[PDB]
Amino acid sequence: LHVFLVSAPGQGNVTPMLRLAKSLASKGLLVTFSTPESYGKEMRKTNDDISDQPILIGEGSIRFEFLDDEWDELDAYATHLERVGKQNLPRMFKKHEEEGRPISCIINNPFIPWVPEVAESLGIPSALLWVQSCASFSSYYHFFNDLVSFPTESNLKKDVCLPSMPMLKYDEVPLLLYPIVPLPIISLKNAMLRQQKNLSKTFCVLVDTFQQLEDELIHYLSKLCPIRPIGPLFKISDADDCIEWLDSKSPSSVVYISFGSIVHLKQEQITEIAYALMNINISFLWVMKPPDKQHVLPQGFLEKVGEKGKVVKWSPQEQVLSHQSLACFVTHCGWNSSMEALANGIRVVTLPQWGDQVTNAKFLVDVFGVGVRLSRGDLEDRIIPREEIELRLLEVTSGEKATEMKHNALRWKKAAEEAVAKDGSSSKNLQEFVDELNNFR
Repeated sequence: LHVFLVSAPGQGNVTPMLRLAKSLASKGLLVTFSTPESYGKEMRKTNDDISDQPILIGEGSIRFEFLDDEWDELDAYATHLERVGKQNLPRMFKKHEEEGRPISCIINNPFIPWVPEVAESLGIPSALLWVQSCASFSSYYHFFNDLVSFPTESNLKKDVCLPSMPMLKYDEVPLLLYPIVPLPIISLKNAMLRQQKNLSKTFCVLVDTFQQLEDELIHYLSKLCPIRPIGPLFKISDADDCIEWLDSKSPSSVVYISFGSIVHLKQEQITEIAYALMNINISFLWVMKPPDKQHVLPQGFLEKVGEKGKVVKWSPQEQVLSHQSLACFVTHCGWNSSMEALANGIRVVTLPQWGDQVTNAKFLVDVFGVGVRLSRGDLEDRIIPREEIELRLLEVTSGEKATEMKHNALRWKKAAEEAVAKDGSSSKNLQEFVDELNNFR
């Protein structure tokens, strides 16, 4: 069968889709991957084996057919892209009809929510790849459908009681739904809400989580909405100095610090982390991506810290997280990174910034039981002073509850491995998706 996975541009939407693609191909399908060509050429330079002809995976194949951007020159770009996509996609699609390749399904992610309008037009089924938590999905669903009270301009600090979810404070709901947002991400709140509008065009929502993580909610949510938990995707389908340096340390001794490829902190926040690390003489591996302007450390930092500390510009993070030397993971709590902590059994120190990170942070600490809270996200707008950073790091590594949180972390590691086992929840869900596609045939 032929499925067509078009993703909005940008790292955090293209990579989760590719992971899905590689796994649908491994089950024999013919998976075409599309993205805006303006993002495609940059995809061509960084990675090879993508500028070419099909790539073979298992009994399946993956091809790339980048949507013609006609963009050579964000809210201006979102408009342009939608009109050009709605004009180009259908003949791209029929070129496969002419050539004997009738497309059996179209999968998008929520940051091109007009795609299912296309799929309805040309009679091709539409599926949605949701890359955030299921709490995040339920939040948007209950917001768009006005099913539960959320904070408003008139009551900005209101609490939110979603079903089969803990109470969320006003600043714990995903920030795209909070009323006071910058104009840049009004265009992101718009896309989310359009996707909830176009959910009625969509027959299946594939969620990058696993049943046991959000079990009671997925059972509630699935009666209203067609959710299939299929994650974590990074587990399903896949700096020597980093791992070499890590092998030299004792087990459960390195504080790992990484805020993913997008989050740049304020310099003042960087300075308080650095002095905290220095003050408590902990081992640490700190990823400081260079751009924004490039951070600077305290004078003599590298020297004073010594063999305990190591700052890198890039990390093999999936390899780093599985390493036994890690004592904990200071993280921005993006969903993929939160799952990566869970799957690998490592405690978190939550420093959420924007978006769903404030929701993931709450769940990491107060639901999943795998770490401590260091900040509350962008609406706090306070620099987390060194004293508190030192406090949480000792809490997460030697405090009264530190081995309790290690225990929860390992039980979630265990549960994540079962979801993707041959007979696990997520493997089954992805098979039944593939089944429904065949029974469309």
